[PDB]
Amino acid sequence: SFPKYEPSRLASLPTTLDPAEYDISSETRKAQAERLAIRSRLKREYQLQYNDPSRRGVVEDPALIRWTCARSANVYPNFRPNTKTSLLGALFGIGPLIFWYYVFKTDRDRKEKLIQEGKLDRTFNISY
Amino acid sequence: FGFSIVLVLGSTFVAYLPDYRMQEWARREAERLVKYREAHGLPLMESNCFDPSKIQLPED
Amino acid sequence: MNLFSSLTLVTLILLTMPIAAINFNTHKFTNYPLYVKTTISCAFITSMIPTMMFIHTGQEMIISNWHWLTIQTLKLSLSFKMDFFSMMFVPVALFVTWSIMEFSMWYMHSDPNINQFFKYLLLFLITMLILVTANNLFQLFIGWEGVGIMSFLLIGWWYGRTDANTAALQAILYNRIGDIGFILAMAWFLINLNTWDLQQIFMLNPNDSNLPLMGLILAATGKSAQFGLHPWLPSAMEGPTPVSALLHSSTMVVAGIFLLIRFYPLTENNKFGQSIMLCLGAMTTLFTAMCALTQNDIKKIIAFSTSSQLGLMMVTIGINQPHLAFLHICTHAFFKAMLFMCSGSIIHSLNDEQDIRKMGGLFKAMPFTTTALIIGSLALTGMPFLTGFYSKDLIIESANTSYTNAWALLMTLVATSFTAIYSTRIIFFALLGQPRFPTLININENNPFLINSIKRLLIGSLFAGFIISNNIPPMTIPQMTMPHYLKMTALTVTILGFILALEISNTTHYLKFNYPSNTFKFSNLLGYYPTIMHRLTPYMNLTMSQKSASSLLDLIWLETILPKTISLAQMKMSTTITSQKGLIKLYFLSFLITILISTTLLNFHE
Amino acid sequence: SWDKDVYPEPPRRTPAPSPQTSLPNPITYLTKAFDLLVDRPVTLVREFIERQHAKNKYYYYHREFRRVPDITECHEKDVLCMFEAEMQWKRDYKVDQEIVNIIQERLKACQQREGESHRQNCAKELQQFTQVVKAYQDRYHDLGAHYSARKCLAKQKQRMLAERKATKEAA
Amino acid sequence: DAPPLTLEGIKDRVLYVLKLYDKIDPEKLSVNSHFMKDLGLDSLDQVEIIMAMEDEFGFEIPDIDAEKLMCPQEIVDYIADKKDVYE
Amino acid sequence: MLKYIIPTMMLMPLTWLSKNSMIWINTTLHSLLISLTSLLLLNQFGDNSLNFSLTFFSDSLSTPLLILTMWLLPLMLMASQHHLSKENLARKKLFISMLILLQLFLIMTFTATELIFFYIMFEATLVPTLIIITRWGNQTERLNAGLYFLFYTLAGSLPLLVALIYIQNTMGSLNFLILQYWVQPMPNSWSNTFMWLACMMAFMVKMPLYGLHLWLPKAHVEAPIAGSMVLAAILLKLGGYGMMRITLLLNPITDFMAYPFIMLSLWGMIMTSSICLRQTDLKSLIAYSSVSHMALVIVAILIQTPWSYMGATALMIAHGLTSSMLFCLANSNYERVHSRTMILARGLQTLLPLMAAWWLLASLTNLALPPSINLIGELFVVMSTFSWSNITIILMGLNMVITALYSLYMLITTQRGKHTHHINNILPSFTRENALMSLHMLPLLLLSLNPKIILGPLY
Amino acid sequence: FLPSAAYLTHQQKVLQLYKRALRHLESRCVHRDKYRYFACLLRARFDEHKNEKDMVKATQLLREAEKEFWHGQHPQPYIFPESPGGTSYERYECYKVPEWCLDDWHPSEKAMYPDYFAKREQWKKLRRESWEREVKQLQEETPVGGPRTEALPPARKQGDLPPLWWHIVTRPRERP
Repeated sequence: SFPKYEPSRLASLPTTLDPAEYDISSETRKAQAERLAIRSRLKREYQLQYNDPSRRGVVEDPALIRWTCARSANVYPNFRPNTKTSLLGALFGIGPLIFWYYVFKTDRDRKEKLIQEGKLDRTFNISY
Repeated sequence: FGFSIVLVLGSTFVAYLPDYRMQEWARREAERLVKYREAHGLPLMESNCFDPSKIQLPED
Repeated sequence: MNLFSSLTLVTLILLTMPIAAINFNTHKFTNYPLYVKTTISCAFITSMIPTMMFIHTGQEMIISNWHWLTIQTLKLSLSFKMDFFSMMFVPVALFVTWSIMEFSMWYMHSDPNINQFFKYLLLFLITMLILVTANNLFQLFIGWEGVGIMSFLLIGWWYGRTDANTAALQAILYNRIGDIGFILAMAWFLINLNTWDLQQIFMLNPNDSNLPLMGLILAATGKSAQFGLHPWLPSAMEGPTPVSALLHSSTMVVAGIFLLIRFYPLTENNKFGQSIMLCLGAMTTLFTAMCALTQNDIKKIIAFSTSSQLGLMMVTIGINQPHLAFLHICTHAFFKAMLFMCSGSIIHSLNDEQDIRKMGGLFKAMPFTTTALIIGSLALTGMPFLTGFYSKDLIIESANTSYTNAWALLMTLVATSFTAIYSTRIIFFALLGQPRFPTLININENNPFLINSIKRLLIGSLFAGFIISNNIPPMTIPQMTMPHYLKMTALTVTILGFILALEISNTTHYLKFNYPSNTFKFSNLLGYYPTIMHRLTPYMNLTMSQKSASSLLDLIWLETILPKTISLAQMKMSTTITSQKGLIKLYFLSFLITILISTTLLNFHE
Repeated sequence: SWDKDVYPEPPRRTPAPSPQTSLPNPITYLTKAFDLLVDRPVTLVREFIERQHAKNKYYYYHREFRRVPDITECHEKDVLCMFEAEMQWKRDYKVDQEIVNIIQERLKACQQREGESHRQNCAKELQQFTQVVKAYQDRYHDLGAHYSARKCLAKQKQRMLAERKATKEAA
Repeated sequence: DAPPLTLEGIKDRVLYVLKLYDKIDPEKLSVNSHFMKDLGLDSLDQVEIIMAMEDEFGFEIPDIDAEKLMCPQEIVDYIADKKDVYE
Repeated sequence: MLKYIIPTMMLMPLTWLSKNSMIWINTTLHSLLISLTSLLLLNQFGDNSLNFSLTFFSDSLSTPLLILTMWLLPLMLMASQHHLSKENLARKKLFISMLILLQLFLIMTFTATELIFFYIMFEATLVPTLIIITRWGNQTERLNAGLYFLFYTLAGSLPLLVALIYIQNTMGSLNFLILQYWVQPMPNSWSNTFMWLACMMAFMVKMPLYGLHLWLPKAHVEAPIAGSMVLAAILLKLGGYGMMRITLLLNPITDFMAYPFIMLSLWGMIMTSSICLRQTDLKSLIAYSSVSHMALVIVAILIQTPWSYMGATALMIAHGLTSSMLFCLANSNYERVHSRTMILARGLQTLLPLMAAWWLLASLTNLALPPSINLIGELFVVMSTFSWSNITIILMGLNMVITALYSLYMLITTQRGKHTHHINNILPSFTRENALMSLHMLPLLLLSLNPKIILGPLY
Repeated sequence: FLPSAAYLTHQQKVLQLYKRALRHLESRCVHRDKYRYFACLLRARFDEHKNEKDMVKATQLLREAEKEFWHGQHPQPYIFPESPGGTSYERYECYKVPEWCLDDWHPSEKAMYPDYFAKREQWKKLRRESWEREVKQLQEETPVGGPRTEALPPARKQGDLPPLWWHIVTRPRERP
């Protein structure tokens, strides 16, 4: 009695029913052990830089600085203009702009033609 | 010299001053002119602010 | 008139002195809660008097002074009035908030940040009072965004708790969609009637009233927690309890539909407008009624209940009956302030476990709050002559005796049955069953301020509904000529709902453990609207913010098109020009071919 | 004070309430207490301050101007003619905006005085409001922000030339 | 909320609601006794014990801890650590 | 106006021959006295402007911006220690004298009668800011920022000179009255279109609009607080001032040719408010906020309604105050923790209990709180643009929603919820920083009481 | 994702399943007596096939048990008001001012509280005196170049305090 739990990009696949967790290779055991080793070494270095009574300033997290310089300044290299990048650039940059420009031309031509005929509700339209 | 002589004296100075951009003069002059133009028959704010005697249109 | 105007202005001006008390404090008080409570009591006892003069004579008035930026053909001053609504609402709000000052002396006694709390809540009262007194529409907008941002702060009172500031961010977002609707209405009023002034706007009747009333509908369904923009209301319940009491019992939630109650001479016409009104009201009423079923927290049940009541008030504006909607505002305000305050009493008495599971046995655990809950959840439905009879049942009578949408009637009927059944279930799981709450109990009501506040609001919700709802001038035609089974139908539906909920309770007494059938899920997961929209539209907008805006359009493409192409052109031209090895034969051959190309090809002697 | 003929007021209509039964009347006792606690001392304070005012005598006058001739009598460039012309026009523009303000305040006051029957005794003021504002919409409206005076006279010529063509077609 | 708590109260209450449980006995029940080793109840029922203390004192303890309590002295010690029971 | 020019000169050798640890007090005191004397200007009445020579004259557009400049000088001259208080006496005096000279050219520029003189003092304002941000930028791309600043602002601003010389020798002098009182319509040819595009595109570069706005954020995140606040407030609102003055000529062709700039400004206002919602680097949020609000200003200038010009100058002055203050709070948090990021410096409700009030009040003046001047400006721009077209108010309100969203996210990100408990260096708030916050906020609220000053020519 | 080990255990995974299913049955099943009936039914369902000597059949029944659990969970489970997602969940995070502060006071406020600041001074001397040699020698003596675990050793050599104790002892009271 189960609808098999299809996932999505927003409904994440939970840690219970993977079901790849229940047929296990030994290399995955080695991987989990070495991943625990990495987190243990990082917490050891952090806690030794964390409890010094002589230390005053911030701890200078290198991953945060690395992510920030990855996100701000290191986008422009690397870059090459591809067909995908040029297509998506001219789509998201010019397309909606020329769309709203067409609709403003349409609305303004209708409004000026209509007041050239004069059949608007400007019986009193003072604060223009 | 940033609060006790600047901020509070500036508040009193631009709190009231001569009538900035001629507002209350415009109030009193409009009161007098509406009283005049209602007491003398003609409609208040006659249109064509420049007299059509003093105009010369190009012919057709 | 001296007394009337002077006493209205001192009811406004008494809510400025405690802000002067905290600003000029310099030696920190201890009796500042006592000071705020007694000045709210004095404000109410001076707000009773001009309302008495209003019913005794009539005599409506506006005051308007201190004009600033009288620039063009318009001019705007601090301009506020007292009419039927504008001063029949104010003593109710002051009375409710004085009782909340009592309960917030008690409930928030053990938190040492009480002074800033009462500062914020008094300032919130000031802003909502400015909203309900003004006739200049820009001053209404001032009160609008001011109560929006004080709602932000009082929801996000408990810093820490990412649920709370998430809630406050959702509340301020739906309030800015209320702002875009309201400024569209303001723009139409400025451009087509030279002002935003309710006297002149009501003086005319512009017939092309489509764009402003659509803007008003958008502003009301933003501010008043209704369908499309409703799910910020249980999230708004996730803050403190007297915050939620004041914020969603009387004030801050009626200010959506109070605008439409104000604009009744403009919504006299436009059948399309009333059709939109009552369709939206019926949609909200059924949706939050069905969503209120299978909810296992107290405050979220009370939020869905007050959303259903605002749905009935939008139905009440859809039918041409605004004054009944205002009467329902007043009685509803008394009623759910009393209900929130009683539930907050229980939650602080029971170590804040706050949930309907692990809640059960409270009758005879001193039964003052159980008396309060049974009077309340009795008064939510139509009980034949109590406070909840008058408003709600005149609403359903005038809704049934009108040229209605023929499905909205059925929606309000079914949702009256639904509010009967969740009222019965909140009574049954809160007071009646076997006691399921952990030991070392210190259930306590030997307490002056708690019993004084609950006492004052039960005396309110027993008499003041009738006292308010009887001595008012009849501003409409009462229907009063119904057939059988159209006047009886309110009591008929509430009684069949009680039978339905009591048999569901006796099936809960059984033991079978039936699996859910996904209508249980559809009514249990707050509806799928909060989960679906709050996982799509924060993901879609920010996925298009990283790809298009952040990395793609500005940085990478604009830094390639303007700096890079010019700089690379200059670099390549420089590396072609200055890269010359120093042989003289090349330079003189360049001179020779320059002489020839100036003589014979491109002439310079002709 | 103010003229009663520019900010008009209809005469007062006030009934005499005949009490049927005898509770009696809390607001009568309360308004007599209001008179004795508020009306006497503020009157004594104002009378003292008015005696202190009328010890000396200040005066402020109303500023008045003349009629510099026209913009229709100024030549091609002649900047010391156009200057007086356009400042005279701009002061007419300010006082005419305040004419519109006076008429719109009259409309607001007719709304609030006449009560829940709007269309009784407010037809005349709405009529003159639409009259003066039709004049304003015709005269000053569709010129924009860089009005000096000359766009107004250009609109004047263009409108009367268009109506000349209209009445030539109507001939 | 104004509760007073001490080590005596938490010790007596935990030993009380372990004494009330069915398939052990109050005859041989010291403060210092294991669950699997000498009382001889299974680990499934040991998690039922942990569920009883969670449902009584009103707060979850994680399964990163619930592997390894096994004796009422360390139960009293751990909940006294979580509630910070001193003045 | 010479009574304002010459004590700005005389305040410069003050800084040189005042002794050590006494330059500060003398410069702050005397620049505040200059601020009072500046506030004595406000005389402007009714019919005409006021003429402080054939060289100097003041429109009522120039009066609040001039008082804003001479009020933002002492605030800055106090704002710019604790990151150069350890530096040398000579370099310190050079920095302070550079700010005084920049004030001098800003007063030159705001009381510019002639447009030629306006252009010369425009790029004279441009000169010292490069030296300031490059010598005290305190980061590694300050060279890139100052160089992009220079070549963008010149290469946009430069054919404006050619167009102004052409107007100079086709219509006589360039006093604003004789440029006025004589201005004739210029029909839809192509040379008139290029003259319009030269002038308006130079100021488009200066505001900036969306296609030319990466000019700005490097010049704010890679600059000291003095150059940042003067750059943002006085230089962008000076560009708007200049467009307001020069748009009196070229009356008919702006309807023909002014549609795509409205378009790029609106859609880039939306995209810029969207890009400043998800970024790190706390300083940059206020920079893209400034880009969004000045795109709104540009829409307001290019539509030509008196409501639009009143709302434009109100939005200019209110946003100048708000963005300068919010830059100053960002520098205060950066002096607390040497981060520049946003997700690091968390907490700060528990610690620093008074700073929450200034963060909240500055975020609400950025929120368009309704009695404030910011909402007055935005509201009149919305009224005028809905008079322009019945459909463009969707973009205005969507800007409003996203503006409230990112501003209040900027509030509840840095200063809401949990200290990261590895910081342990932040000291309680000094009296200097709170004095600066009180010098920012209190003029804005006192103008919110009486805004008949800051509404411009068409009052 | 746990500090002491890498994988939980098989038994630990079955045990977490049992606690989660029993808690969701609490939340599903009010009145506590039909709850007690259904909980003993669940305990019997685990007892019926607890003693199977295979291992792949054990993980088979575990996987199908997660399927038939995730079918029948409850939407809003009754989580306690201290758990993540709960009603409070650091309600009183407003008042957890950490104790690296309180040294940046003016000395008049330090003259209001003499005894607590004197005893804080002796605790801070106890921190500074016993930091370098003992704690750093025990942290750079027993581990390998890879630590491979996060449990840190007690101080059992001769004397003083355990290593890395300061920001674990001096944490706020959690009900201030």
